[PDB]
Amino acid sequence: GPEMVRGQVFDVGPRYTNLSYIGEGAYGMVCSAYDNLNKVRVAIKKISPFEHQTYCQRTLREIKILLRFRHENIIGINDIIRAPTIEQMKDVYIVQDLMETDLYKLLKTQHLSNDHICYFLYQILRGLKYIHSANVLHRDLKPSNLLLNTTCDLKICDFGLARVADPDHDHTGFLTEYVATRWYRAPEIMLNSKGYTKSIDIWSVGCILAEMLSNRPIFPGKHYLDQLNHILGILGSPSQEDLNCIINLKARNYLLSLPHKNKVPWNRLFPNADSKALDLLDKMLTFNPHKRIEVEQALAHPYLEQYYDPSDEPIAEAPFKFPKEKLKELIFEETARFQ
Ligand SMILES: Nc1nc(N)n(-c2ccccc2)n1
Repeated sequence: GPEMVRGQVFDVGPRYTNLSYIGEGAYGMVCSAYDNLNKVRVAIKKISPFEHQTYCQRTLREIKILLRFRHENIIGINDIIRAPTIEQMKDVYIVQDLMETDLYKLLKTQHLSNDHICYFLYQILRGLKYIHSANVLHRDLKPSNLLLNTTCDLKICDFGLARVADPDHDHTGFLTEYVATRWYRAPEIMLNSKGYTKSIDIWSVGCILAEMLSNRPIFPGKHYLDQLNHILGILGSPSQEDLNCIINLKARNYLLSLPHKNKVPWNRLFPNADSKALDLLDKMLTFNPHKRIEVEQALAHPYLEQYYDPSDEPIAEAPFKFPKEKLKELIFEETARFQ
């Protein structure tokens, strides 16, 4: 019979033994296990998406992207375990390097030195440069999706919400539904954007930088609507130039209806922060997405001078160019290489 963990089947075959329940992830149960071929403990996450088209989409995205990408700052897939036939395929197990912790857990309890903040931010952006060079948007960057090992090597994970960039089709109406994590949501998402441009990710990285500086999320919106409140509460009212860039009347007039708010200076919010870090923060957390700094510019910012080296910041060789039953088949096919 298959191995059991906390009631349910965690059937990872003979190669992976000594299972330990690590916790719950976005996809379900996650366990550590000893890899008998490589003699290391690994992370294994159990995925059960086949009953629902939406779950299948996210699982396929996660798998297809992570299998294509190969980068020091992006979590790899080492192995995928599943049944030999589609009919028997019940669950999929994704095997990854075991990572001590993640930035969410770390920030709950640990103060980061400026050196750590700098190093973490460099790695995030180095990983993001690769992702963006593949014409892909991560779209759910947040501390819990940044894994760390015992020597603080950082790896971006969870590409379930990722999309191919589509800037020509980015415009939408005001207060249009969105799925990515609220606190890390760029202001344009609530105004006139579907989140199909690279600038969406940079905003999230800015929030992450802010959160590393203080151990508190900078824009902790209590609900969808509240999020924009928090952002404007710190950036202050948008300029006329920036309003003029928003053609949609509902969005623009909403902003015009608000009482004036002044910018809160970054150095008053973060009195202990490196001034160069605050300069970079300001550029990532720019209201107008067209004026927001891009990943390659961020890497070249003086804050990151100790690490910046474009020849050692690789890009993707092959960028991405663009029902559940077919999705299960696609997932089955995408995972075939591990049989
Ligand atoms: N690669 C890896 N390593 C761990 N611990 N991971 C994990 C992922 C989700 C929840 C708990 C742990 N993932």
